[PDB]
Amino acid sequence: QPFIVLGQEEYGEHHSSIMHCRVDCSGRRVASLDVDGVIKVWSFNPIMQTKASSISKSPLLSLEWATKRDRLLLLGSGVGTVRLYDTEAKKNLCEININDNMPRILSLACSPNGASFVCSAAAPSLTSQVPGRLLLWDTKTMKQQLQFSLDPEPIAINCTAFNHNGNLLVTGAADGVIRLFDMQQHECAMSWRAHYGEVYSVEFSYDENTVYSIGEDGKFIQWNIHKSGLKVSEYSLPSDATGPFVLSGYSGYKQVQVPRGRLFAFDSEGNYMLTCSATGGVIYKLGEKVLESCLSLGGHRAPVVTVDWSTAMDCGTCLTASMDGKIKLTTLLA
Ligand SMILES: *CCC(=O)N1CCCc2c(C(=O)NC3(c4ccc(Cl)cc4)COC3)cccc21
Repeated sequence: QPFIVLGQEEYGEHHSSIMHCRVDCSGRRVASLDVDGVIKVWSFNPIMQTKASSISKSPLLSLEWATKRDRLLLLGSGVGTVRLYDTEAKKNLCEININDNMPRILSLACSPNGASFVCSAAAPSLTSQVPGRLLLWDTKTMKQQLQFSLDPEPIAINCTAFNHNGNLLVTGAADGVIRLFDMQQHECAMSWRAHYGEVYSVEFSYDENTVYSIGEDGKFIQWNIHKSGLKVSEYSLPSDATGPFVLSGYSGYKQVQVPRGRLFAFDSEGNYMLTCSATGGVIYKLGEKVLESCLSLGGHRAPVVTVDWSTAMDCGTCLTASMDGKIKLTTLLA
């Protein structure tokens, strides 16, 4: 048994399907966002306690904790704006407008060294091949530095992740292409066709020899970071890992969520991966053509649509967030 389950608790303050829930860099605060544009900042250790609440007038699409200033939260809107929110003072410090009408701020990533962040800003969704941009921001001035050219065409970037030092940024796009940016030369080092359909999440492996991706074709793929488009391993996930995520009644009425928040998360050493399913988090060991499901966290009566996995004080915390607005917090020890 890789993990002992110490407890499962429920955070139930959201009354709408969850878009995002991320643990802060200190491993002690959650920021969660639902489809009604309600932001909650909450603690869970030693008890569940709401620290900040606010309903956005404008639609909110993305959420990223600052890396050196634990209390600062970046919020991306659907109206071409990035907000810097102080969770301690419970006030907006900054709102900045993105030029052109690429109003959809789909992705935010803070550099590990705290000096910069990137955001993707996309046109409104009409086809899968809507134009998008990738912007680099300086945290010290909160001013835009540059925009990365995207080849062969401007395209919506769905997901972004920095490596440990912050010299590489991996991206997944609506055209199914993964682009790896050198953040010192500010250029595309590497790009390849990763998925048939949209890329939903990307991450560096612990050892950073590979990047992991999940996409609309239902595939979980591990890529060789030294050889463009060369697969290390590849699995067909069950369909409820990638959606679309559906909550029905007997009304004829249903809610449908295509992935927006992170579809996978990893333990501190990247040996294990948390994924969505209809009834809760499913954890796999990373290493059999059929992938090795070793722990099911359960506890959900509606589809899980986004996950996180945080480790602090030698104790792991799994977030599983479902379309009923419920967030299950499962405590795992090695
Ligand atoms: C948007 C312009 C503005 O009104 N302010 C006032 C307070 C915030 C701010 C900063 C700033 O806090 N810069 C940090 C920082 C910003 C964003 C993140 Cl994600 C992390 C760190 C640099 O250490 C604080 C700078 C300039 C102007 C504004």
